Amino acid sequence: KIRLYQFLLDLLRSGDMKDSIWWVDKDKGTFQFSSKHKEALAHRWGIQKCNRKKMTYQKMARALRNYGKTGEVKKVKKKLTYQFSGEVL
Amino acid sequence: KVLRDNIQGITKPAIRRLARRGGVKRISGLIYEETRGVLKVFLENVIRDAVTYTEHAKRKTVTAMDVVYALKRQGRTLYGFG
Amino acid sequence: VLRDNIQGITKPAIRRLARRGGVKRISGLIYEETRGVLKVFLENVIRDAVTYTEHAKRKTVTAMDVVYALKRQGRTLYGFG
Amino acid sequence: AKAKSRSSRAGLQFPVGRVHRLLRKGNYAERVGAGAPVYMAAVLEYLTAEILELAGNAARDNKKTRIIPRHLQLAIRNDEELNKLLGKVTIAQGGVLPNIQAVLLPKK
Amino acid sequence: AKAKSRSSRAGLQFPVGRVHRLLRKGNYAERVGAGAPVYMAAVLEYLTAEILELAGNAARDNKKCRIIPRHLQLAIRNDEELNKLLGKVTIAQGGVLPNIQAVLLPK
Amino acid sequence: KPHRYRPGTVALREIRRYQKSTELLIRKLPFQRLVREIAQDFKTDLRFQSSAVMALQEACEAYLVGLFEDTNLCAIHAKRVTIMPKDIQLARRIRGER
Amino acid sequence: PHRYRPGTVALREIRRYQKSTELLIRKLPFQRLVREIAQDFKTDLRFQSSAVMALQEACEAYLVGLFEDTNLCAIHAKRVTIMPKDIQLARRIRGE
Amino acid sequence: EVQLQQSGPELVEPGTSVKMPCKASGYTFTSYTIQWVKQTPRQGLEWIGYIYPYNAGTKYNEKFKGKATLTSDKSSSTVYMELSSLTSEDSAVYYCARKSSRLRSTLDYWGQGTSVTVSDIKMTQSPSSMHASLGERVTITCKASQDIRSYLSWYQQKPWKSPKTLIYYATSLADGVPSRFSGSGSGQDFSLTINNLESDDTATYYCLQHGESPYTFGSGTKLEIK
Amino acid sequence: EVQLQQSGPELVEPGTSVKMPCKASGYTFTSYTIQWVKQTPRQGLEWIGYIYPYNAGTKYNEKFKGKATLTSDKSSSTVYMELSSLTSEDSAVYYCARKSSRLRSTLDYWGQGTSVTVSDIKMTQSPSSMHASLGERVTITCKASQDIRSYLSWYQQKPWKSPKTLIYYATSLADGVPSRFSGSGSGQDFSLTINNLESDDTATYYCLQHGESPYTFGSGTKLEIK
Amino acid sequence: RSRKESYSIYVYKVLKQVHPDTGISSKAMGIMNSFVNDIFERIAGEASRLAHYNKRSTITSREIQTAVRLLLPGELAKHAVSEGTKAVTKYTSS
Amino acid sequence: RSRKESYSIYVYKVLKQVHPDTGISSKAMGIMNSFVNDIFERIAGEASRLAHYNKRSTITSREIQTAVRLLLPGELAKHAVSEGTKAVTKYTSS
DNA sequence: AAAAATAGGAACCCCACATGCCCTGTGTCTGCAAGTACAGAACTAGCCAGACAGACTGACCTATTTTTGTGAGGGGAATCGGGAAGTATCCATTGCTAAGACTCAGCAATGCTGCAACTCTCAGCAACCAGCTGAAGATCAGC
DNA sequence: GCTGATCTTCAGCTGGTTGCTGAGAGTTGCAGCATTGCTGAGTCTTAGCAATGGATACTTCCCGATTCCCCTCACAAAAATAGGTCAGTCTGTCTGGCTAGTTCTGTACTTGCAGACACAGGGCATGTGGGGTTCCTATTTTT
Repeated sequence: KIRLYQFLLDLLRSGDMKDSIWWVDKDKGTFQFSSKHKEALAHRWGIQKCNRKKMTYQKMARALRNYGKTGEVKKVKKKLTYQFSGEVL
Repeated sequence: KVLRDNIQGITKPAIRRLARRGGVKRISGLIYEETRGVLKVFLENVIRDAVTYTEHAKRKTVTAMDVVYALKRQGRTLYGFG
Repeated sequence: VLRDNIQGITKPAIRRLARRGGVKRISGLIYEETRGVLKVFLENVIRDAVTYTEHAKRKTVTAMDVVYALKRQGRTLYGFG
Repeated sequence: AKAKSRSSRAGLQFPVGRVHRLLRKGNYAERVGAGAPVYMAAVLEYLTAEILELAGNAARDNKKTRIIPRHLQLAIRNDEELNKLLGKVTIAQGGVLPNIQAVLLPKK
Repeated sequence: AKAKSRSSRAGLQFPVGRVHRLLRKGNYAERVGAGAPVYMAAVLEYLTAEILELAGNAARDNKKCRIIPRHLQLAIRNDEELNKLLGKVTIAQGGVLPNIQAVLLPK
Repeated sequence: KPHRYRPGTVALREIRRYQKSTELLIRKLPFQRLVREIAQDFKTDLRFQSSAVMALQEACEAYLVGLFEDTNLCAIHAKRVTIMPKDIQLARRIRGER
Repeated sequence: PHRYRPGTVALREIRRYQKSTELLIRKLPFQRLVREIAQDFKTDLRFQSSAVMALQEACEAYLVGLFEDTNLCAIHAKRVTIMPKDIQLARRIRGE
Repeated sequence: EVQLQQSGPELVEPGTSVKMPCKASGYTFTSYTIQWVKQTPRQGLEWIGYIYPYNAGTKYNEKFKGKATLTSDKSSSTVYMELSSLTSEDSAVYYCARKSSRLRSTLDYWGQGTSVTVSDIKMTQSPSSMHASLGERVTITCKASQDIRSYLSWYQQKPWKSPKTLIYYATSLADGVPSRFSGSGSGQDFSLTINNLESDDTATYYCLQHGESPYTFGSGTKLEIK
Repeated sequence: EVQLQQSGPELVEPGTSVKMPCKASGYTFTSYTIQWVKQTPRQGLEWIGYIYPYNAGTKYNEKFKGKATLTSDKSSSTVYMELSSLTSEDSAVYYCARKSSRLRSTLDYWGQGTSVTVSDIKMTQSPSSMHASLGERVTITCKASQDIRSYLSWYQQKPWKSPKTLIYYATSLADGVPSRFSGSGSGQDFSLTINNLESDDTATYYCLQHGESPYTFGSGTKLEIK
Repeated sequence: RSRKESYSIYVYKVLKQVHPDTGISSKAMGIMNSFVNDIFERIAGEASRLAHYNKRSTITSREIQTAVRLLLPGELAKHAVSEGTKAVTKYTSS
Repeated sequence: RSRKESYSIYVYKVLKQVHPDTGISSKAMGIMNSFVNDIFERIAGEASRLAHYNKRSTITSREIQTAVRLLLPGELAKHAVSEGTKAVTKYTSS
């Protein structure tokens, strides 16, 4: 399963809806969320998952923090940015 | 042989008689074609079911009991033929 | 003992049922007629269901009995078994 | 011992034995009770008796000494319970009840 | 020899053996043919597959993950053959088709 | 000036006459020809028993008569006395045929 | 102040309630009505919750279909207001 | 549950017309005919006629033809009876009773009676009046004129009260009637028997036949206890 | 028995609008959707849209929305397509075909074609054209872009004629087609095989998928006999 | 010659029991035959369904009585139940 | 505690075969269970009647095919007949 | 200072997935009767044919029914705010439904026999038809 | 509005008849009788769950009064159309006969289904976990 980082990879590789999440370094895998359209990205994630309640960017981001233990997604000291690991790239 | 254009055999006075038995006092001139269409649809349904019943029996003659079965199958039970 | 409970089917509820049926304007006398027809329908279905439960020597009406009554009145209901 | 019909034992005119045979061979249950054919024959006899008495009365009021399908239709359609029981039943050569809507009659 | 389900032999998903047992114990005939359970299981599977595919299409058109009774009702009521087959059938939590008479609409 | 009946009274006379009799109101031969033509499209060279055609005719007369009673009820509802195809369509729709 | 012209809110209600699926009658009044009706046949009866739910759903479906037929009858008579006579005509044609 | 309401007494001068209702409740109104019966001290119970609300069908006694007219109102579940040209011999109590369309059925439930005061088959009851103690056996004979195929019913009428059905079809116990009352007989001979007696049993018992078109009652039997 | 009648050729100047009928007969009109297909010599066959007369529901090709609008006339059993703003690149033959509401069914019967002239899943038909004598085997492949659960049909179109259905559901023979024609395959690869050829079998063969919302035809395959 | 095995003679016996001097036509005879067959099929089928619902394998007089209550309307059910109970009670005494 | 024996797993298998990603709720599951039971009862009862009319004691695939033809409307019957015939042909070859 | 972003503990939900088990579907063999292929009898439905009388058909005129336009008024819709139920959930009680064991009475299965129900027939009579006559009702002036 | 004369139809009576109903002779197939056995149903006991009853707090809806608008209904004119007559025409019906294609009956038999039994795997109930989801608070950076 683990489909969340698959979602985050697919739209970036397909160039879909760059207004919310987009590239600056494809080699290292870092990306930046828009402070405005990240709510739209979270909502589009929630409609795909078809949950009960509309999810906010806070509940979206809560999931990425568990990825640090496994190592797919980690948070660095830079506003609205994360990155995949080399294996999942 | 081949039969063609026989729904016209249900003439205007026949439909008027049927309407009179139903208590209809005045009949519009467009009623006859609509009644012919309705009768054709009803007959097509019943005859198709009866022919299916006859076919399953490996027969070539539609018996009255097949018609009774076809009518009973459609919530139109008929008494007096078996 | 329970009484006059047909008044529990309120006027706004009947208006909602009419709205689901596509009715735009509703006369003032519709509500009593609707209550009457609903009471008749309910009496028929409940009588059949209670007969079904009584045959099984039970004192509790189950969803199967109601489904069976509706089926034997030509009103097959899906989703309850 | 001399054979006594089960119909005579139950005081009936309908065939209890034939009804039992039809129940057994009719694909209804794995087994049929002893009193089930008796009950079935009694109910059938009561129903046919009621319809026949009403139809005979209808024939007599028509000054006829023979029940025809029209008399059966008159007996059934004039009884609300019988009409409800046979609401979806067509009787051949039975005609229809004499009924004219009020608004179709001349006023004066 | 190795046991093989009759459904697998017929290439079906519905249980042929259960259908055979239901036919035998359902007071329908003195005997039941060998191919009758296979035939009727295939028919039931076909009808189930058609209804489920239509309901899934309806659910996807509403951008929903799961088929709920509303989608089944939409699938059946929007198909004339399925509506005729299920004309006298009530579906729980099904609702009604959206339909407004043209006369009620304002000019 | 020959005697003439006002419109409406002959219709009521016919209603009274045809509600008292039980014979078939459609000629037998045209109905049988219609039945054979309809059956031609389901199976070639079919055969019909006379009692089969008679049962079909009885069913058709009963169905049409009941439909005409319902149509008359619909026409009276619309403050009319003349049955029109719209009344037939409404009756058949409410009955569940359409 | 602002006031909607008559029939606009009714059309909005028709669009809204033809889109949803929940029961339009409150559960408690219907439960009380069902128990009261069943009191006539057998005293000290008992109902499963699913039994009352099935009864309510059947009643809603029946009333909605009856109201559709009533609306058709009313439109036939060149009206937009349903009256008891339309209910009676629809029930008579249905065979009830 | 089943109840047939009626109006109160009405005082009418002779030569006029009167009408009384029979508002009925507690059952499917159109499934049961409403039969009208008049009772006078000099004739006893007398059948007038019935009306069938299902199809407005009526049937009148020949001796009451023209005098009485029966109408039905399906909306309010009421049945009216109209008497025209009220003659002096009309000061009596008029009852409306419910009877099913089934031939075996009888007049099961009655109205309270509207005491209106103005300003065939002969059915014979052998014991006119009898006395009994608290626990004896009584038997009432109701020999008929012609032959009726068990279409006979027994009624108990308390004084100043509507009659109550006991036996229908000449043998069947009516609803709520204890098994002390037992009917018997068929053809032309019929009997009503009470095994155990009570102070309640002090009433007048009538036997009614409905095998032929003009329904006829018996003369009655005044039964007294102790 | 089943017939779908159309109109004659249309001579229309650019910039105007034209409507053509698809009068249908021989079957229950409301049970089958009427699908419209356009055919250009340079893009083969393209699916325009369909109308369901049972509820007047439509669904158009995304590249034809606004340009084409479909209307249903239930009384006359006729369906019209209205094309607005006729561009020069609209000169083509417009076919109307009957398709059942069942997912397994396909466009079984076609209209004669209305020639109008003005003054996603991709199907790959690998063999463009072939030559063969009167008795050999021939195989046509319809490799698909995405997967389709056997929702593929094979059509035969004689020149200046409406296409004729051969295979539906990727394996099932159509009505009246001889068993010489045989289709096989599922998923993304499909095949059509002709058992023994005749001088009649020379035509163009298309593969239609209807597994997804925009129906797409194949590139075509011209078969030449001897 | 196939021994159609109808209900005609029993219906004629009942008719002579209720209307001693009234005959019946062949068409009316066939109609009453069809009526008897239809009612028998209805009651037997509904009793079979009742037995199946309660996981019983036998059809008893209880199933027939409940079927009669379910399909006959009004006092028809009451009088048919009375007739059936009387017949069964008399038959049990042999 | 009696192993209710529904149709849920087979309907779920069919659903996952025809729509690999969409799920189904419990209410819709029960509705489709009822649908399968209803269609089974209809076809089986009509085939039983067909066998009874022709004085046959066994229900065969011919009876089921005729029942399907008589009960399903339009192309539903045609496709169901095709599916049943194909399944029986496959089963015969074992 | 404020707000957006980030962490995080702690329940919780959906969909696979695994596991235990138990009972029911499968494999195998046997017996036998349900259904089939075939042949011959019989039977009944389709076709032919001719007359003829009555039902049907189209035109014509008129009356009477439906449609259209108009206007009034009042019935129902739209609104609102306070109160009245409804609802959700939580707990306790109780009662009622079914599982499990035990037992045996009634029902299936079988064979023989006799009489009741079926078929075929024919006499006689209830119903039908034709003719006639009398009452009731529709229709057109008329005072 | 109130009858009155005239014409048409319907209802009733009586004689001839005629096809249809009821009863009798021959017979044959199935209901009744008498055993035998065994299993489905009845009876007791009790586990286990679900329905009922009450409480509490919160949310949702319902009810009555006001205003007014636009829909229904009454009514008159027109304009559409169906019905009643009639002369001419066409077709249904009745009669009977002849195939000949179809249905029914009897045999031999064969093929497939029920029955019995061992057993093992599919399906049901219940559990465990990944990948999130939700919910509320606090903390550390940016705007």
